Amino acid sequence: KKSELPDPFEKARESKGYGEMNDQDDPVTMLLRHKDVRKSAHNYKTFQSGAVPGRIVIPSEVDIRDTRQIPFEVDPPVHGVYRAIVEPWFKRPLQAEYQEKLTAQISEIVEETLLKGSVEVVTDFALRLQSRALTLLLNTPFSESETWISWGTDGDKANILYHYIDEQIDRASENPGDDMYSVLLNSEFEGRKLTKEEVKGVMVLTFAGGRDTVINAVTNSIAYLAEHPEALERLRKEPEITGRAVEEMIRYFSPLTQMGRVVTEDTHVCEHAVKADSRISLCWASANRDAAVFENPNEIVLDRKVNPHVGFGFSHHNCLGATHARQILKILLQTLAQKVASFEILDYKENIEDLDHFQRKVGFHNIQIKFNPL
Ligand code: HEM
Ligand SMILES: COC[C@H]1O[C@@H](O)[C@H](O)[C@@H](O)[C@H]1O
Repeated sequence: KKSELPDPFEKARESKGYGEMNDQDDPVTMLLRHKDVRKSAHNYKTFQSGAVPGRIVIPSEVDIRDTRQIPFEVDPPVHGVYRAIVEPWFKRPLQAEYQEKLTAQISEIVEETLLKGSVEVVTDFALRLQSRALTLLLNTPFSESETWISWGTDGDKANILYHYIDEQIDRASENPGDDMYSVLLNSEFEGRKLTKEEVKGVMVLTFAGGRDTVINAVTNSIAYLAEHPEALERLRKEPEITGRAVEEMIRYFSPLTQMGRVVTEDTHVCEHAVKADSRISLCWASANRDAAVFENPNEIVLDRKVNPHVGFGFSHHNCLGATHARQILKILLQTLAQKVASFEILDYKENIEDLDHFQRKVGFHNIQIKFNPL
């Protein structure tokens, strides 16, 4: 029914192993099989991330930005050095105290929604929850979330973000405090301080990498719980399954469908030739439905123990935001289980990704849902 996300890649995954799409006259070969997505994600020499800024993104962003994202657009061994700088900052959501503040934010927004009765989840719920949670990760004042909410859910809009980041970098530059900007400006890369340009590459990536993905993860979870009262019930009675429930939702929703790489030399994948200087994609969504790897791949098995999903990527570039994202979803699932009796989906419109030969439901442009109290 309505919460379903179908697998548009099945026939091609099983028959050829790959697909094609056009994106700004820079054509893509999509890798669809779990085995191949892993081998290719691991093999950075042949399939590289350190390209012209914006080239590995799909759709390509070469025409809307010049700044290199870090560590996203850097290859090992330099990748490892930058990643070691920011990785302790990204593990902060594992702290008790960070989790209490996040529990209070999510709990407050769930109570407000139970009072309003019905709400438009994408904007009134998911975007608010994501913007506020992000203030904990950046360690900025709560109020900064109102600016981010205003941006909503593309050359001129892009520059709104880039210029905002520059202002923040300059402000922290003059008056160092404890926010992520100040921490990055004071960090060392091989015995010297990071430059503003490097900080900008971390921060643009931090804002852009976690916005849409989190908003869809949150929204798709609510949709799914709305149509599956038995799942809401298991989560209430068996809180111990919550962690595995979150991984299973990231596998099935795969909020980030694919990511590109640039092919450095002539080579083959599934007996198919790919020429140097072209792009492939690591199609995480398809790998996460591979019937050679997952039992019942097109359902949510709420307590799945064996779950080698690639929803957060694989090997070198595995998602730094995963710790933050996981805590958001763990807490959300428990807050709904302990406070909401059931839901009704009242009206919706689907967000379909145009991938040329493939049309992929990634979530909802909007969906109106009623929450009833327990
Ligand atoms: C459920 C939500 C999320 C999903 C599904 C997701 C998914 C992914 C995926 C698949 C990658 C691999 C990219 C690649 O191979 O090139 C990735 C990388 C990354 N994500 Fe996320 N992400 C999510 C949330 C976040 C959040 C909230 C942030 C930050 C606030 C974030 C920051 C990053 C960063 C910095 C990387 C690059 C890591 C590196 O290059 O070493 N993500 N993410
Ligand atoms: C790992 O994902 C990072 C990317 O997310 C994309 O959706 C952004 O738009 C890109 O600029 C880039 O940050």
